[PDB]
Amino acid sequence: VSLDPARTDRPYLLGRLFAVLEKAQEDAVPGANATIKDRYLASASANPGQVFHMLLKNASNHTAKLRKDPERKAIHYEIMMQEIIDNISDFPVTMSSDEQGLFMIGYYHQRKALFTK
Amino acid sequence: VSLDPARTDRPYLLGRLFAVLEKAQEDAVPGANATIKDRYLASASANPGQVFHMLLKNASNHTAKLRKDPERKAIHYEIMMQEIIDNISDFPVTMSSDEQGLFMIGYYHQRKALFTK
Amino acid sequence: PVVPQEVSITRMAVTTKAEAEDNRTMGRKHIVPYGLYVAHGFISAPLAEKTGFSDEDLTLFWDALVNMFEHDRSAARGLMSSRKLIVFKHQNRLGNAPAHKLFDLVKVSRAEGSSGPARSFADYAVTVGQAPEGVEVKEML
RNA sequence: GGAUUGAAACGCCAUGCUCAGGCUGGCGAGUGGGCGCCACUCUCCA
Repeated sequence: VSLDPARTDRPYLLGRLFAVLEKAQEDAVPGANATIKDRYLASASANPGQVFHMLLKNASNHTAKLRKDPERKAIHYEIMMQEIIDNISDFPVTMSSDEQGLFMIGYYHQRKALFTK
Repeated sequence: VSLDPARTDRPYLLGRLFAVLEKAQEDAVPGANATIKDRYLASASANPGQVFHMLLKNASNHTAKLRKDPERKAIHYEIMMQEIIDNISDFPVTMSSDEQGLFMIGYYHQRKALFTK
Repeated sequence: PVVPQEVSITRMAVTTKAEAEDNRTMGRKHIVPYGLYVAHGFISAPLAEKTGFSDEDLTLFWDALVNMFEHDRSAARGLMSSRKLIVFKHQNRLGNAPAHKLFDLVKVSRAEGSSGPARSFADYAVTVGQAPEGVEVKEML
């Protein structure tokens, strides 16, 4: 039992997306006291459409920044975003509690994978 | 300890998760009134699918609280959380009276293991 | 299903001779964000004949049911109120239908705008069917 | 095709665990703390 690239359930996809935004941010800005996780974990799971919209602004800004320097990862992450955001039809305003459980699994699963290598 | 780290039985896993959560919380906040057990034991058993996702919020907050300090155990717990959850495909809705018993077992074995030096 | 919650409290002062010597004490509260409840009841005439329970008492009972909560406010109680009341009246001293059939005429379900967690009465829809010939349904109470 | 101190041999009919009772009254997570000091996109060809 591990990460399934084919689950195609919306709250699972949202969890994966969250996890990889965390990872990309990490590489963006070293040395931060607090991660986006610590800041937004709860909110994200309660109000998808609310926040998700917001975060992508900053992510855009960052990837804009990061092309100057020769270093890359971040093109793999931009592709990973672009896959998950194409599979997600739309952003729910809110999720049933039981669904907020499944969101945690997609996050953890995805994280572990990225934890490797 | 009698703990079997390769059982992979869902209720057993759940119980281990519970125990680890409890330990984390305990470490976070010395001098607390009571334990997680005391507050949420019943509910967890009753409805695993509704409570675990709330527990994991607080877990994060505790970890955050901890890690900033030289007592960076709390990184070690998070890795276990990763490992445990990894094996789980989804949360149950309901549990039989039988797996409830199993659930307990897992809890206890893990508890003793943590308390080992 | 319901999900109970718990919260924490400070305190100015100390009750007892706590000489150990800020926020001096903890405390707890237990709450329910939201929930909707149902109940059933019966009345029997043969037993009433044995005690004299009469009509005026029945009217007073209806009134008590309608206005029960209004005088109950307390710290812990929160906000509570009654919403609906339906009464079935058979046409003879012994009913004309089984009870379980009658209770089945009332049905409760989610409104169209389900939207995940329920937080108001508005989230629900209530409907009542039509009773057999021998039973009289009055719901406007 | 006389005879195992034997050959035959019911424990049986039937009986409410019952009437009823609030987990209640109420309590601040709060006083305040600089992300700072300084750094060339620069040296060629109608």
